[PDB]
Amino acid sequence: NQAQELNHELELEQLETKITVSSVSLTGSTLNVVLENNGSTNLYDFQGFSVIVQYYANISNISTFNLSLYNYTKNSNPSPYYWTINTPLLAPGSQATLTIILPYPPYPNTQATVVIVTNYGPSVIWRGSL
Amino acid sequence: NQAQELNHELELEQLETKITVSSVSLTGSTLNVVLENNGSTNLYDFQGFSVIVQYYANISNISTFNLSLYNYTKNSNPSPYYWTINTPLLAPGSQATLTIILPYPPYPNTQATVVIVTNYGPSVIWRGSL
Amino acid sequence: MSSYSIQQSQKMLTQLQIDYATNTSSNTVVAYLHNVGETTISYLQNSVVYFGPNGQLQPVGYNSGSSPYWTVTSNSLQPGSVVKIIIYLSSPLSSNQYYTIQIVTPNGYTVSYMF
Amino acid sequence: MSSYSIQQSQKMLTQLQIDYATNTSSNTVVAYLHNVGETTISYLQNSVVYFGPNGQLQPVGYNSGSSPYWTVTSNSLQPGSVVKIIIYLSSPLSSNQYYTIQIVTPNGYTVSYMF
Repeated sequence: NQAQELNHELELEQLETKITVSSVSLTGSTLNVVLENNGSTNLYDFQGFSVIVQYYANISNISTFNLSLYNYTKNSNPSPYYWTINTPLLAPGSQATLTIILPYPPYPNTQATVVIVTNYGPSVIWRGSL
Repeated sequence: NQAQELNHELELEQLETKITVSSVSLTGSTLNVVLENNGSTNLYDFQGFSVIVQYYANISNISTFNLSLYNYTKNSNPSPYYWTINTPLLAPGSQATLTIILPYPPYPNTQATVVIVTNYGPSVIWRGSL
Repeated sequence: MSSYSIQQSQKMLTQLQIDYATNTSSNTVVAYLHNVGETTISYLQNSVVYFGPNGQLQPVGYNSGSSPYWTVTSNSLQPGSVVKIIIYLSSPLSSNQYYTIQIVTPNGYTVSYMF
Repeated sequence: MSSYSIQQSQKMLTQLQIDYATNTSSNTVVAYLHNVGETTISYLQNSVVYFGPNGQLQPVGYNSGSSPYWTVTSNSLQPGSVVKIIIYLSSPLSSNQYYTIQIVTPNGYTVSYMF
């Protein structure tokens, strides 16, 4: 059966997919997350990823909760609410830099949560200070 | 809708269910697992549970791998390959003693795995020495 | 003597998931619903949504205009896409209780997120 | 700076699961398949079963009489029941490798267990 074989393949890829955050670094409104592929699947369908960031924006010197979803773009100079990555395919064992364009600079030394979801389902959450 | 409501409730009961093994004690072929209900559901459908034990049986003084599924009985003195529990309903925060009647006494100081699955899905595995 | 609840050896296919959910104020809740399966899910307006403190979830009505109600950014969800669910609450959330949102698509697929 | 993979906030309804699976000899594998839903699952002989070392699962034929093949203690599975699947292997398992069994019911419902 075809739905059986599709679900078989898909679940194996979910089992085989894994990503972690090596580091996070901020410059202005630009958030650069170094992501490593600790699975055995290739990752390249970035239009099927999710990137969600909850952080505290500096708005006229007021620390202001912000929660937004960021859309992927091939464009190397992305607009606010967009993200991109400096590789066309992230192979097992490799790392890449995922660049997220925040709408406002983070308020200094505030907590933030970055959620990165592969197109297969498996994800990673990073919590820390910006 | 019908499936929508059934699935809504079932998934809530799965989220709400959790059990742990507080302790394990052996006497002869009798395996006593002190089980604690750390969830927010009552547990009482003990026939919908699963009990699986992997251990090393003493069969004529030979240590012999054994994997078996055990059947529930309300009978307080159960037969081999059956299990029972000293409570009719296990409320959150309570503990009860689950008794498994192994078909052979464990070979001394051999490792074992005990799998206990609630009727809703969530389970606990205990690994240790008998 | 080592014991562990559930097991990360036991897994099933995920076709749908809430990537993240949290309150964005005292009275508003946001969830990101991600179709990681392979078929488009249609008529999400006929989903059923429940939300509440852990163990006390209440049903939430679609797009009523008066709390408690929820909205969705699109009425269908294609493979790999995300939609945004918003719940408008009548009473404010507490900083101590944990809350669960649960979504049941018309096809019955049931997902939850806790925060 | 804390990073972790997947969420224990993120959950979905389970209607079917492998309670436990392991090898019972060098060339036989046992899995306990548990229906925690409210629907009967029928024609399990039409399931598709895969098994192998991690990342190299191979298909397994139903009750063919010649390894590798699998059997099930019943062709149907009622709510709350467990059936036992056995896989008869042609080549012996290695003591230093991890194996996955995966079962896909005719309805497409997909579960796995790793040991």
